[PDB]
Amino acid sequence: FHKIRNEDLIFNESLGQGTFTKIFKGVRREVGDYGQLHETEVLLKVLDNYSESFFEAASMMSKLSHKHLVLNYGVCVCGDENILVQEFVKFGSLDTYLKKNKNCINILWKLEVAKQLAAAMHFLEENTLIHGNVCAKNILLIREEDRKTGNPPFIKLSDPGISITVLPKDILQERIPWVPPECIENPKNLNLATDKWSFGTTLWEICSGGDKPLSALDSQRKLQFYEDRHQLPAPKAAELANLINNCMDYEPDHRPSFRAIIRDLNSL
Ligand SMILES: Nc1nc(Nc2ccc(S(N)(=O)=O)cc2)nn1C(=O)Nc1ccc(-c2nc(C(=O)O)co2)cc1
Repeated sequence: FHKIRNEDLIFNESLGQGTFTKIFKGVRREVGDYGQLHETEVLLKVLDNYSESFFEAASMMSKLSHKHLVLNYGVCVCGDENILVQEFVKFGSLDTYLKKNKNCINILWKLEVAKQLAAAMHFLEENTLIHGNVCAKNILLIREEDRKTGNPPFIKLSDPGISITVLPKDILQERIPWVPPECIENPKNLNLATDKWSFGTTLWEICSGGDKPLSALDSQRKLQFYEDRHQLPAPKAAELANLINNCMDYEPDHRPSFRAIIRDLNSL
């Protein structure tokens, strides 16, 4: 990663937290193209020991440029804290957007977002790179739909974060049902098939107005939910329900490739 100086970063408002990270909007002073000076909005992700895992994952994905993958500017390793400096996306995380706009999101919008997300996962699948934390909070909305201009919404997938292969078991349990059954029994089972399961969970989120599946269940009950091989309920808008269940297959080898997923998406 390109190294950025603490002196060139200004921290502004907190935008929340993630798994062992705090999120801030900020401004980076930089020399850009043609030597012009810029003050650029940036997203700063701050590691509050786990630093190696967070930066390795973001790094390996930033080796692959793609229109549906988030852009990382570099890191700030100055001082005491370790900071990832990332493009600032105008409309934030999808999960809060879905909740703040539930009454105005229709199947055409959902299918366009599902197709884009699958296009990103297909690209990762072809490059044999595992994301490991596909969820609606990690979908960034770049631009909203404009039914005037007929322009569709546009999303990007955010960086993987700390790998489930190093997170404490009780955080992994709280991430059920995004983390697949085989990773709960062993996080070292992390595989390309892992992302197919979480992709199904994310389609469920996309269809449920920002509800978190199984949120009423405490950690012990989430474990028992996998133990009994339950599936998620079909959302009220059930147009994607079959795809969701096809993706959340308890047999990882039976989960369909993202090519087949895309073909299935196109058939609607
Ligand atoms: N690049 C970027 N740009 C913006 N912009 C923005 C715009 C508006 C708003 S607001 N307040 O008006 O709604 C908020 C933000 N946000 N952003 C981003 O990466 N956010 C983000 C942070 C953390 C996570 C995440 N961490 C985990 C984990 O578990 O570790 C799981 O997900 C996911 C996404």
